[PDB]
Amino acid sequence: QIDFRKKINWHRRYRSPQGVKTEHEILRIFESDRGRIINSPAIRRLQQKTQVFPLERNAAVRTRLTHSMEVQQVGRYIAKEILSRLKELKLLEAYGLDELTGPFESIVEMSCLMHDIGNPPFGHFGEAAINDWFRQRLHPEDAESQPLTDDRCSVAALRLRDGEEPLNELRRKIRQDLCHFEGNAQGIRLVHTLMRMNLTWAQVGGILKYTRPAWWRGETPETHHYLMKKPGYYLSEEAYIARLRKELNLALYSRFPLTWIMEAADDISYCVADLEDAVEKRIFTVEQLYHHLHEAWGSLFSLVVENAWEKSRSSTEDQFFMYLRVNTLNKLVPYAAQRFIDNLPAIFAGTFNHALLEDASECSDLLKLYKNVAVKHVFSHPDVERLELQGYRVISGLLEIYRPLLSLSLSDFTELVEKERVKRFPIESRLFHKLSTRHRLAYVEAVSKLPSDSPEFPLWEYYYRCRLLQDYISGMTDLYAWDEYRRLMAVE
Amino acid sequence: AQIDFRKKINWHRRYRSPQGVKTEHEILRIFESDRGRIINSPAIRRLQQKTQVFPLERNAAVRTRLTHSMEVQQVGRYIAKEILSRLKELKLLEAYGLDELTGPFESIVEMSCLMHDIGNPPFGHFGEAAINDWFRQRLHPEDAESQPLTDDRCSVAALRLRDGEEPLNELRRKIRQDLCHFEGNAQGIRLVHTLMRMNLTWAQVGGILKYTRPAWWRGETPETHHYLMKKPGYYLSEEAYIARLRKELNLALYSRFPLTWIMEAADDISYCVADLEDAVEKRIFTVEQLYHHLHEAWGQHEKGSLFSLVVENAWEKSRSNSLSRSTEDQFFMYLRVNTLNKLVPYAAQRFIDNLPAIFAGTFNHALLEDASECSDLLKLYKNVAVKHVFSHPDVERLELQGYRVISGLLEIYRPLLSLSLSDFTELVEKERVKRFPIESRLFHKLSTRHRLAYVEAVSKLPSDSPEFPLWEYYYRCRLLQDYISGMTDLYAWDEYRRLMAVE
Ligand SMILES: Nc1nc2c(ncn2[C@H]2C[C@H](O)[C@@H](COP(=O)(O)OP(=O)(O)OP(=O)(O)O)O2)c(=O)[nH]1
Ligand SMILES: Nc1nc2c(ncn2[C@H]2C[C@H](O)[C@@H](COP(=O)(O)OP(=O)(O)OP(=O)(O)O)O2)c(=O)[nH]1
Ligand SMILES: [Mn+2]
Ligand SMILES: [Mn+2]
Repeated sequence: QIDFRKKINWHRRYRSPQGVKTEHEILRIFESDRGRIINSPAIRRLQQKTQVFPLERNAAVRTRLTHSMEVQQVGRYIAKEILSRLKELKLLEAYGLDELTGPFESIVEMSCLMHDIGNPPFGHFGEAAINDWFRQRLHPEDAESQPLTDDRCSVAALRLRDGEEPLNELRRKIRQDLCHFEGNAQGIRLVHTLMRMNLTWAQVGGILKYTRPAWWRGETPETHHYLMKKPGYYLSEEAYIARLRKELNLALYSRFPLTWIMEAADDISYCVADLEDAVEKRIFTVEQLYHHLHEAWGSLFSLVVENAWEKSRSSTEDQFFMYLRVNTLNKLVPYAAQRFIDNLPAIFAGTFNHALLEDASECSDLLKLYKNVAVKHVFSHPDVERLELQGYRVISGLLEIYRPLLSLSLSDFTELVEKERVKRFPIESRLFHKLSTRHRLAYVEAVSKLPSDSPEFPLWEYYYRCRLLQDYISGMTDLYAWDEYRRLMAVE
Repeated sequence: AQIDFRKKINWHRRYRSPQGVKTEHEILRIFESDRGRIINSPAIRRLQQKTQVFPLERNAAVRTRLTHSMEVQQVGRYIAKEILSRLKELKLLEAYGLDELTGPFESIVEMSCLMHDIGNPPFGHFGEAAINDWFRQRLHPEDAESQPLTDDRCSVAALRLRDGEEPLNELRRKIRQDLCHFEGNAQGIRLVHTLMRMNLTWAQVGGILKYTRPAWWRGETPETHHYLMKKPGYYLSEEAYIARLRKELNLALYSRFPLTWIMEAADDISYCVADLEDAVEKRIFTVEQLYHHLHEAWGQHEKGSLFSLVVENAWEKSRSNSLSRSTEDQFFMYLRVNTLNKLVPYAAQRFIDNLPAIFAGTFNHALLEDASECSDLLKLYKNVAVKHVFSHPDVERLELQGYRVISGLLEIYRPLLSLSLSDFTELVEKERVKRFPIESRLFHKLSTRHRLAYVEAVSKLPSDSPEFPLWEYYYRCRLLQDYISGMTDLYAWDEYRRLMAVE
């Protein structure tokens, strides 16, 4: 039974609002989420994190913020058309949506603005630098089995004892969690553990795009081969992800129903907007582009792109994209809106193992067209490719810079935590001080909650120590990471 | 004259507008289409690089023009929602025509909130300064205030007051003031229409006219619209466009659009407060240091009062007993919330209270002017900021550099304003002229969109006219003011350095 009053939860993790509440009171609860997200520095920090073009110095190219805001308007159009199209059938009052029309919209808009919020300084190359740097240190490939036997892992406590323990299972989880950083998983850690934004459970579920646990070592399941594409949460949040699996009526590895609207609005706006930037960064011409599209496929091309191409020609360039946007928007937003209503049962359970755009439909054929033109003629450009190469070194150098903090022993590091300045560790003292306090309080809070006596305690302290470091790096700008790297290499 | 919002919340455009009936769902769609143009406009992306109080702030954690205009967007929402909700309960809504125009009411504010500042020049009020100063040295409007005569300090020729009329010295008199009175807002109106051409819905385009004074106004203002005409809100280049806009919305001369008063409020409130949040981030002072500046800035506080409900309230809430970024990040969203819960409705009421003078558009006040213990709160920041935030020496210095950057940039392109009409016109037609190598290449730099507006507007002239030379020059300096003003802090900075051969 599709009852959206049972999913759109307006309760919080802390200081929750309780009991009853008007249709207007439940609104103001979600209007408080808007003010919490818009005024957040983590959303401001996006005008300096990069989307497609690293460090692009002309504002006319989209950043993560201007992109996320355009996703926000596409999700509004999709949500408003699902409410209108589902109102053509009046199934709203049958689905519990008769009094949750605003929260339906608002959660999408807000969780559209908050994807990507946890992405590291250099896009898929921050992710790369981090996982690669941690694999070389704590090889998760070796802990896969049992034993045993020549364990190539530089951490002592995390090497598998030959030596069997069920505490060797903790070892296995940690080694794979830390080597599988993901913007989506780090986004959940960001809003809860690090920012403590409070927020409604619904809004916090609207940013959970993936359901695979980072520590997942086994490359399974079929039923959920798509929703478990990338990790969506870390070992450090297994508990929080459980409290939400309850609060939103989600099954294990099941997604929130409104996440599918954002994912559609995300894919829809980056495909076209990246080609708009490419022409602005003068990688090619409006004409040059058109032929790339034609050589890439009466059909849909004529309905959408050909349509805008002839309309553009007697700014022919302004002109070109204003329509291409509209034509794509007029044909793909309704396809998504209906495809949502069509598969609503599996989407409400959050088990639907496909994306809102069907590789079958000619409508999805249009999206893969836009993405393949960009992959061949934009993401392959050499100025993009080296800024990609530079960022991988910046982040990998930052990690090696701070490696001496991961080298200390539990006693020596804990000493450094309490004694802010330790005499015999001047270098580690000053390195520790560079770590943002927010990131430091999260390590303290989580380690305080541990059993001091436990034989697993040393293993958890190191996990949260490595997670504290990953929190620092990832919570950085493209630009702040580059400056810090140069400052600390004594070249600036 | 009855408060009827069917006569204001229009659904028409100036170009390729739809006509006929239109369902309530059709009217929402028509304003949601505007939304897609404003958000997807490059003119708004250009804000993540424009200055907000802090020039070229190198950490995203400080606000730009986009992030500030974004937070203002949310303050106008929280006010329309409290203005209309209070109106549906009493009486009414349907008696004002808002029963079917509820979504458009919100969307108009929300969108025209993102679009203030859209016309602001690269270096804030110092772009405004650098531009008016550089043009005053050329076209002294001080001399053409009266008649004659007698030694016109005007550096142009076809613009000196002659003489010996010519009752066309009034056109001269008008232009000599318009170009010396560029304004972030008046340039915003030119921007959405003449230059960017989004064709926005007359209602939406009325929500951005924060002022009603024409730039060419050479008078000492009136007494009724003695507020709404503090600064210019439009240029002579749009005198006609504002006529048709004043009609479609049934506005009398110098009367504001009813939703603009909401916008000033969303603006007034988001900056003053957010600026102090940044100052603390920039370590100018501490959240503690800040406080002292507030109660030492307050007056007649005595005992229980407003300061206590809002800032005192947040002061004790901050010093432990909750945190999650440790007292400061805490102090700020309480101070934000407290200021918001106790001010958004107050403003909301002021709207409903004077809604006739506010809807007929004549109310010579803003929804936060009166000596109410609530305006007293705004001035507190506002005055705390002007003394200990905007006066910092690193802020004052980058303001000085920006004045030089924009001022040199105008002097670099000064050669195009010196050519004669026939000389300039030739360079326009044949994009490349042989005896003007320097002037040709300077011309190619002037981004097209700005150029098309010069051709478009001049083509529409009477070439035979004795006015034609003077209109050619107005539209020429506007083409230059358009190029400069439509620049980022950083692009204007790089251009000055690229063209001074220092980088
Ligand atoms: N320069 C460059 N840009 C890329 C590359 N791949 C993607 N982009 C741009 C285009 C899009 O804005 C975005 C594409 O990747 P996303 O990870 O944002 O898409 P997707 O939704 O599949 O990932 P997600 O599920 O969010 O983790 O970045 C690349 O390899 N190089
Ligand atoms: N750095 C610096 N910032 C200033 C100064 N005066 C104002 N600001 C900043 C602080 C506020 O963000 C904002 C105040 O002016 P606005 O341009 O936003 O003014 P106003 O509310 O009069 O509306 P308007 O812009 O006239 O439409 O600009 C100054 O002297 N220095
Ligand atoms: Mn995205
Ligand atoms: Mn403002």
